[PDB]
Amino acid sequence: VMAPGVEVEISKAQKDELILSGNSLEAVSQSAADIQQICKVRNKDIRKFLDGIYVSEKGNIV
Amino acid sequence: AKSARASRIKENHQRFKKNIAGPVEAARLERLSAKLMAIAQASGVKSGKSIGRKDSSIVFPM
Amino acid sequence: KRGAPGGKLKMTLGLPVGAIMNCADNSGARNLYIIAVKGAGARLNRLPAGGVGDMVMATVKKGKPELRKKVHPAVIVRQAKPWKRFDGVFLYFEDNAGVIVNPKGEMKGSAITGPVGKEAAELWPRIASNAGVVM
Amino acid sequence: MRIENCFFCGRPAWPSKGITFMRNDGKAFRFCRSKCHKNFKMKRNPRKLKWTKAYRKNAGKEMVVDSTLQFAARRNVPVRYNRELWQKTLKAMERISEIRARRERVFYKKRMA
Amino acid sequence: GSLAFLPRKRAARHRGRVKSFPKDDPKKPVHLTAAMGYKAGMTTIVRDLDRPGAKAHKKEVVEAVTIIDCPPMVVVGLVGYIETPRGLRSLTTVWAEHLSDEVKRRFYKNWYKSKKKAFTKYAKKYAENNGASITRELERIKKYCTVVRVLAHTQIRKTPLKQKKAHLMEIQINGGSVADKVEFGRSLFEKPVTIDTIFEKDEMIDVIAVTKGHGFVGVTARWGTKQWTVARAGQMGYHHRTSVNHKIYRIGKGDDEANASTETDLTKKKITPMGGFVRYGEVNNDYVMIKGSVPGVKKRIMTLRKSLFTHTSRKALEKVELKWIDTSSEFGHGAFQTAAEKKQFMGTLKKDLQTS
Amino acid sequence: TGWKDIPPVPTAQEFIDIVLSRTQRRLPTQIRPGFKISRIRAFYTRKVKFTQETCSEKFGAIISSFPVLSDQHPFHRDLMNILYDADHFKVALGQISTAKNLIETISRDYVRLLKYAQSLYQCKQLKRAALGRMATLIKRLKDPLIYLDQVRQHLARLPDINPTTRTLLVAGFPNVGKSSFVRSVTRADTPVEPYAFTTKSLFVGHLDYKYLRYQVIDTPGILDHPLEEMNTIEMQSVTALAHLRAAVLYFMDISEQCGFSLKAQINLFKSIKPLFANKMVFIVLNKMDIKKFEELDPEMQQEINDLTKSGEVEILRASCATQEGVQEVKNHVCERLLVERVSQKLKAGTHSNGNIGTRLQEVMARIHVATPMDGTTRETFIPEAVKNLKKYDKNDPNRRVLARDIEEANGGAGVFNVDLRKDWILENPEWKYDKIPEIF
Amino acid sequence: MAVRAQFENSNEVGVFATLTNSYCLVALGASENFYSVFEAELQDVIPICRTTIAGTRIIGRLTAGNRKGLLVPTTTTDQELQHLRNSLPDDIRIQRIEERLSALGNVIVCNDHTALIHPDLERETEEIIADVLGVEVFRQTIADHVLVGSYMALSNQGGLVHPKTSIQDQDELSSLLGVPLVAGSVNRGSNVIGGGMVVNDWLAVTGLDTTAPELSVIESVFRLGEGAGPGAINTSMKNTIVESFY
RNA sequence: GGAAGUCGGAAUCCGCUAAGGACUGUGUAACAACUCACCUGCCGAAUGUACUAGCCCUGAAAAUGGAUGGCGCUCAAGCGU
RNA sequence: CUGUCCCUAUCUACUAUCUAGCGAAACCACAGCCAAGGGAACGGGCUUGGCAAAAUCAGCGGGGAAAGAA
RNA sequence: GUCCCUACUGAUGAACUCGUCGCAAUGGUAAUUCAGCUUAGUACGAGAGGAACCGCUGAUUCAGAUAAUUGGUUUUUGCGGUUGUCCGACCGGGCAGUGCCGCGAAGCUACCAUCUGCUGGAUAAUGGCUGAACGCCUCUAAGUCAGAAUCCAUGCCAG
Ligand SMILES: Nc1nc2c(ncn2[C@@H]2O[C@H](COP(=O)(O)OP(=O)(O)OP(=O)(O)O)[C@@H](O)[C@H]2O)c(=O)[nH]1
Ligand SMILES: [Zn+2]
Repeated sequence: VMAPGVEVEISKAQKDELILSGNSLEAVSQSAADIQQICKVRNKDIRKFLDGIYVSEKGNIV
Repeated sequence: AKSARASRIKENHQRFKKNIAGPVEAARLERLSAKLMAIAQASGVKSGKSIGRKDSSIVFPM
Repeated sequence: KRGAPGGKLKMTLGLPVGAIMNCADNSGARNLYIIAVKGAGARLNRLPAGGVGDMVMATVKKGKPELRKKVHPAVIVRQAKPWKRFDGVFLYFEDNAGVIVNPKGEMKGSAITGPVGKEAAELWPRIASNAGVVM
Repeated sequence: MRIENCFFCGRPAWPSKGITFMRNDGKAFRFCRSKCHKNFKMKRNPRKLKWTKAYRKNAGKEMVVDSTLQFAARRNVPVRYNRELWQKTLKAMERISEIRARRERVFYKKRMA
Repeated sequence: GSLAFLPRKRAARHRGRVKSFPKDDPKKPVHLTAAMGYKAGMTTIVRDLDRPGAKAHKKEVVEAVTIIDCPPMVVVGLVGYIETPRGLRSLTTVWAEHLSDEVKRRFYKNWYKSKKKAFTKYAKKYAENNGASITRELERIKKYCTVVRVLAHTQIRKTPLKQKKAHLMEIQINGGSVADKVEFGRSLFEKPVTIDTIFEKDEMIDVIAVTKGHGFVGVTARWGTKQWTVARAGQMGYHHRTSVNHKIYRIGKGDDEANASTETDLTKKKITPMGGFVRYGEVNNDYVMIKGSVPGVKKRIMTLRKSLFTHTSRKALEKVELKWIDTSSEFGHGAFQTAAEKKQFMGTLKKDLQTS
Repeated sequence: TGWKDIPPVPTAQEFIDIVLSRTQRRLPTQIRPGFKISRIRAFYTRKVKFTQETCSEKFGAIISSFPVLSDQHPFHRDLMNILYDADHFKVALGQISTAKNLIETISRDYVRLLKYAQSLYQCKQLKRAALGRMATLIKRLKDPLIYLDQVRQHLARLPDINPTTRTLLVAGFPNVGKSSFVRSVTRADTPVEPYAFTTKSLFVGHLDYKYLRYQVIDTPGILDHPLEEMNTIEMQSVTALAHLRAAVLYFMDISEQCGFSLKAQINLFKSIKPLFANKMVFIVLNKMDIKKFEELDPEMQQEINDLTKSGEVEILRASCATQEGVQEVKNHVCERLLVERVSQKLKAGTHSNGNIGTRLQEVMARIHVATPMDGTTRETFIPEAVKNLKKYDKNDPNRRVLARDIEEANGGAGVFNVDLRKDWILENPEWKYDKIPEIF
Repeated sequence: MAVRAQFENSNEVGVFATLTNSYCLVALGASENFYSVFEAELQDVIPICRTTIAGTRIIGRLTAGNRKGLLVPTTTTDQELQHLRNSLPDDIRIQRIEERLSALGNVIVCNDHTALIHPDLERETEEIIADVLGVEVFRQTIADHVLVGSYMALSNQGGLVHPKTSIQDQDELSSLLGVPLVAGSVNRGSNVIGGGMVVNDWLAVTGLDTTAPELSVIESVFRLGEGAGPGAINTSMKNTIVESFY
């Protein structure tokens, strides 16, 4: 569940990627960190199992 | 093994309580309440609407 | 992998540690001496015991010299101590008997003399195959 | 579920009522109570003990030949479910029960003539 | 032994108290929480299990159930509570017309010699147009109270015991606004409530009772042995207990005349065993037949309440398909369900011939 | 089966820290000067011992986990010898062993001195001395621990090559197509790149042919050099070429693609034929798709024919890019291996005395088919739905719902309620789902 | 068609399965993976019954039958027998027998023309089997093992017998039956063919540990997978088997 | 075998200069590529290296619940004058 | 079979709540709730804290007993 | 060669008119581990091998109850058999500190029998968001997210 005021979009710009936009920087970044932390691997090999949902680009909407 | 007080165990218990037992007990209470309601329906001062005074301590005796 | 059967229901335990038991197969051994059981919960001063369908670790007392050299796993097939099956029927056998089984769960003999406990037949597929009477 | 009959005495051995014993020969002995269990373990003869259906039928205290008694049998070739068949079976059960009771009254009176 | 149930003092009151009602939220409909009953004994059932994942699936399993006779329960009062920094406080109570002789016996100790003068001025307080006062108490409950309970008493007159004194308790109303629940209680004054309206079938509930007393018992049986944490000799038994998670399997209507009948055995018989419940008698009223054992002696008062929390097991969602109910005599090693069965089995007797 | 079960070999500092933490934490460390002298002696003696048994257990585990080169198949023996400098390996193990002996001697001597100690200060100094002398020993055994850790990792990563199994050993010169053929034939990941020494170790894959499991071993690549002067990696191939009963597949490239002359390949073969003493030898000419065999000078054609007219070495043709004959090469070489192996098994079984061996009797029994003397067949009723039925395929769109998919959609594994009356064939189908009366 | 499966995690499929040319019996437990594979291989061509005998999941080792009948022990309860009848059509007759040897699947092997039983059954049991199955019933032993129902499989197209039977013994059973007979192993060298296989005239289900050579043996023996599968392949193409099971 | 500054051994020069090491790290089978040192442009005014002296933390601790005397105290009700 | 152990059986001996009546002795500075501190391996009264409610019955497994030192 | 006070465990209790129905300060506190099905012969792996979260079901230990059933116990001295002896015989009984033997209800017991054992917040190691110190940088300084069978409570026992 996200912080209030953040928009989430599965864009048809690149495949298998997500956009998290908003007005409050703390809320945007904390939501991104929460999703990144919830999708994490357990009791496996980090060097071998590369799968996850990871932040790629940070910037401004306009 | 995971204890009965584990956070993960509590989370799974919460999902189970919210998704299945919730609706089941809701319908059960609906039926029971319907039956119980059926069997049950089977001047201000001189009227009581104005609630007045009926008939150790907290303050120091002055 | 420990030869502990899975899903076994609670049953009265009648063959403790230090037990003399008969051998029901054609493996050539005559009696077994249960000295240990598998999957037990170690509590103080209690001698562990096993019911039918439970793996125990036993030594042969009399029988074939070749078998009288090593300690062997074995699952007990008949229990004289009464126990109740979930259909509420209490029952017990005439004696206490078992069969020598390898750790994987395969018997050394080819035929079991006498009847076979229903719990043991359910738990071990090989016994259900080499069983003559199942009750 | 089936209303079993006690091996030693013949009273109905209902479920959860009693103990059964498995001989090495491969056939099971179902007893309805501890009395019967202990009597068989002491190896007394049910045909001789006088509180058993075996003794009653051997000394001729109960009827053994009656069409009412050949209606009852364990069935070894099963049949298909049929609602009217089962209902008519229930009604036949009632009729045969009352006929058996009334013929039993007559048998008792003819004996104690 | 256990360091939780350690003040091994005897229960101060023979009835037992709920000590916790389920948390109230107005979203649910208006309902009562608990009820009483009297233990009769236990019988044997076989159930066609439908439990996916167990080897007893789609099979018949013999199971032990307990009988609690629950005659209709008369509602006679309404208690309104307020919430304070020191806890919950009983703001005020409102009784009803014509309290019965059994609840008045509960109020008195030497009932035979007393002048039976309980609630006479309260009956006058109703009948003499002080309905204004009673309504002002009701509006005080509506306006100031947050927890509302119902005073309810059982019917020993119907229950087959030598006693004649009833058992009052406060049963909390849940699921609604304070005004709605006050209206519910006021409308429920002087009408019996039925156990099938309080609970229903297949609902896992909680049973509160006083477990049997054994007097001064040594450590061997008191603690199961071979500072306050050391096993000591003293009172064992007669202890207030609240046992949780007991599935109610059947509610028998008492007047059905076929209470023990299932869909598979078309035998018209009641729950009462052949010869009656040992040391209790006959269950001639509505009865609750519950899985497993229950704290308490036969004919002891019971408290049946709902679970404090939503369930987490498939065991509570399960439906129960009974097959037959044991009716044989508990007085010994019985084998006959009905006197007709016994007569048909044993034939006619010397007494039958001499009488006829 | 393998050598991956070697426990980690600590460095000297890690070993010292482990042993001293262990004797610090698993054992009491509070004594007072006002205690009995016997108690003080016992306390410090127990400390020194516990340290000694901890060190002995660790060193013994190290010494006994690693394989002993004496008892391996000489394939593995020579592979380890060339890949680990068995001399250095054995001297490192010997240093570990002599350190174990030194530690146990120190413990014994200092326990005796502690027995004859007379004060708490003396006991403390004797304990400190003993535990520090053992530490100095470890700091001396810094380097062998590092070498053993490295070799432990390399052995744990080595593949499993079974010395005695039906094997296709592919060898040849750098850049002939060995790795390409290996990936085209089996599913083992062997790198294919255009540079010289891509494959620098031994790779192994597996095959199925006539329901038998075959091994395939890709070797690095040998270079025109008298065995004595070759490289280590090159000798990895030669050890493989020497100590494995197999079909050798020597890859020649008709085209000059690799960078070595056809005369150079012919030379190498004649040089390593003594390695291919009695193994089943197949030369495969690849790269036909760039230079077919017929497009050559008859002089080289005739040299190849002269090599063919010798022993039972066989010339085959393939192309590891168009996959024209890879399956044919598979079939031919594996079939020849199978027939040779069954032949030698039959000969080994056939004793000179004439008595058929027990295993041979058993295999003849498993081969024999028993048939009725009259030769009459028996009539069977196969329903025509079998012949007009469609095979189940798990990827098809319009499949049938199927019970497993039903339970998965309608719940899980311990959730779905199976309806046992759905398959009941009655007279009136509404009579289904009826509580059958049972007792009266 | 020969396929590979396991009940829950057990490779002994003959313990939990029973195939004839007119019906299939499948044990009841947990998931419907066993039922799913059996129905996918028998796509409503013949009825399949999810049953239990004696409150037990060893229906394969407790039951025996052919295309013309089904046979159950006396320990079978009436509800289970009623389930069997309502699940199977009227063209199959089902009988319960009061025999001491309750392991019917272990003591009686059956093809839809003949039969072979433990020498220690009763005469009354002999004629009632001969009547209910409508087959010629004989009294022999295999590999000197008294449990033919356990240590052998058979069909109207073939038979797999204990791997350690003598040549003359194999010839004797071949003369007795009339079906081509080969000795082979199941489930990676297991001796319990009856428990490790269940084989009908057009389908076989073995355990997942059954090796490819012995699966090929099975197919060639019972003419599965259409193709040829004569057993003549076993005689001619012998290199595979002599290599694999030496 | 391959080793182009960076798997290894030794020296480590010259020009161009603003400055650039026969190279501090990342990387390739080798390269390539990136990066550091150093240098120039923008910015604009104080920085940064080592010690010393106060106070504070750690600088080692077991086993019935307890002790600046207790409460409690934080621009003190602690510390120095 | 035993120079082994345990259980069952028998015998021997000591084993016993309340009421009526009868009715001692041992022993006794005064007492008796805990924790820390009380330099002299010393606390029971002192300091300062915990606390702390009449009168009784039963059970009892803890304290009110110990060194003297080469 | 030296039966009493007190603690703990329970049980009564005058004063507040008796009684009923409640609140909860404080004090204790509880659950534990293993295995099987599905995930799945899937992920991964040259091969051999081979998991995990969600869902489901049992078992071990511990704890609190209970007498449907089963087993044990017998002064039910309830019924029957039988030894010695006696009441003249039969019947009916007595004595042998419960003569002995069999069955034996009621009651009491036995993981020898059966039932039940529950949910929120705050944290440690640690992983982070924004962002100074220190124009780079930084989980920390201000602010703040998550997170162990841990802590504190509810559920539970005493009042
Ligand atoms: N045209 C053609 N090229 C081939 C064929 N087989 C291999 N190659 C070439 O071989 C090159 C790669 O070398 P590898 O196949 O790995 O040869 P190798 O014997 O394993 O030796 P390494 O190259 O060191 O691994 C590719 O670039 C191909 O062009 C073939 O059949 N036809
Ligand atoms: Zn009976």
